[PDB]
Amino acid sequence: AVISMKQLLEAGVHFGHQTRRWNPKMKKYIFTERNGIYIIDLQKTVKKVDEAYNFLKQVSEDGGQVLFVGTKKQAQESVKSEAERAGQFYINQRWLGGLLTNYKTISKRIKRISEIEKMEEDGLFEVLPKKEVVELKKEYDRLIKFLGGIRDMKSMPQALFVVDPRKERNAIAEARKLNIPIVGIVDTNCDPDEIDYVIPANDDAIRAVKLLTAKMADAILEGQ
RNA sequence: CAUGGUUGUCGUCAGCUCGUGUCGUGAGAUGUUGGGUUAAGUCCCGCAACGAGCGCAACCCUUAAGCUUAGUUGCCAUCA
Repeated sequence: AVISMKQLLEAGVHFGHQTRRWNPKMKKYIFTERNGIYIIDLQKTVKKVDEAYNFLKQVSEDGGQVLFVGTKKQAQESVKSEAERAGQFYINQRWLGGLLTNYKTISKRIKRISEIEKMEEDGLFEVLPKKEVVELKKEYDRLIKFLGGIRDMKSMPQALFVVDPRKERNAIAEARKLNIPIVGIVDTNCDPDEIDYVIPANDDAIRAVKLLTAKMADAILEGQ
């Protein structure tokens, strides 16, 4: 559950953002400033972390899944790797506006993937007009790009893991509309009230994203 | 100038809309905007939009060249 402090300042977790870009609601979680950068208090960080850790093992033991998001490029592979580690579902590309609120139309497109995998094996990708061969292939690749990691999600996820709340604000709006708890990693200049389980950690360092989402992946691993 | 049916017209112009979702107290908006491109909301990239339908293509006829079948009532090369 707890992460050693040195594992954080080695991962750049203490790093925040410039004083220029600062949300004054982070003043509770900020510990002084270095080189004009608001250094996050690692103690507070760890504390908050080991509390979304117990909530997440609760979700995995109940049977719920966590929708990993983090379309940000620095979080892209970190989200993908640790979600499949836990058998959860991840988002790595453009968050489809209304994939949770408008699941009615998204459900057909999600099942379109498994449907598109079907015509290949039932033989109508073998008999096809020349342009339709690539046309239906193009429809596949678009869908794999977005609904690649959530193709097995059937209903609304019982939990959602946001890497950067400010970046993927479109996902948080859907979650709050359907009462979906969010575990989020806030660096600075982010709203700590738009999410419920707050991780005060750096959001740009490549290893910092990996280290915290792995512990959150460890949370599910100790629940299933 | 009660109408069915049929027709011109803008104009073969490329637009016209819908479902679910989202924003807006509301009329309304989005998608149908932006970066390019096309004869074409034609197509791509992105984007609170995700998908559709009537539209535009294509599909259908004729034409332009070729190959099989066919030899009359078509044709006339090898020959009289």
